[PDB]
Amino acid sequence: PQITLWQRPLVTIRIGGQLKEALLDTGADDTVLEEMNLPGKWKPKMIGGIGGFIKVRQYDQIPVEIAGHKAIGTVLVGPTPVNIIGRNLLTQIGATLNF
Amino acid sequence: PQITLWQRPLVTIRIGGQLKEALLDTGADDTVLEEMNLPGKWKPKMIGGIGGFIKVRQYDQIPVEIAGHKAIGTVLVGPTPVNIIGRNLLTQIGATLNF
Amino acid sequence: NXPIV
Repeated sequence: PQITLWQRPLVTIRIGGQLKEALLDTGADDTVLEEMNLPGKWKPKMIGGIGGFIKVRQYDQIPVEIAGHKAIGTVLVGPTPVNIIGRNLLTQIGATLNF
Repeated sequence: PQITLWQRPLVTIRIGGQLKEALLDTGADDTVLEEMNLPGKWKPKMIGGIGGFIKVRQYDQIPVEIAGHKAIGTVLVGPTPVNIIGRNLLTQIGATLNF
Repeated sequence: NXPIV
């Protein structure tokens, strides 16, 4: 579909059987979801942005459905205020910026 | 143009007569640039990112040319790891997300 | 405002 930017680009995603609301972010190198207990082995890591860095758990090869579109990749879980879908997953669903 | 997301969507912008590189950021409500001097008065403001809150200087009604397209809006100047063009200016140039 | 680097 085509999403205007008058409002935050929030969409419904599905991960770990759960349905969620996440922001489509072209400015995020990675996908970061708010605290959740996913079964699986993870590796610790740090990501930063405005304000500094936060510690997150890295999970690989997680199936994620973005608005009916399937994708699979690395998901970071941590103390983020919003669920964010980054480029690693947007490239998989063919998302482009147009103007 | 149509920009894919295999790489950070960085484009050249012109502001205050200067040329800069900035990230087209759908996950940012605001436009935040690394510290620079812009003409006109500014007001202290605070904004939040992934790592927390920072103090910024707010400049209103600043003309900015993004890849040739003109926009005139609020620009925040502060300690950001990268210059970002947020939704406040992306809507003026008619940027949309498509997949 | 989320870069996420």
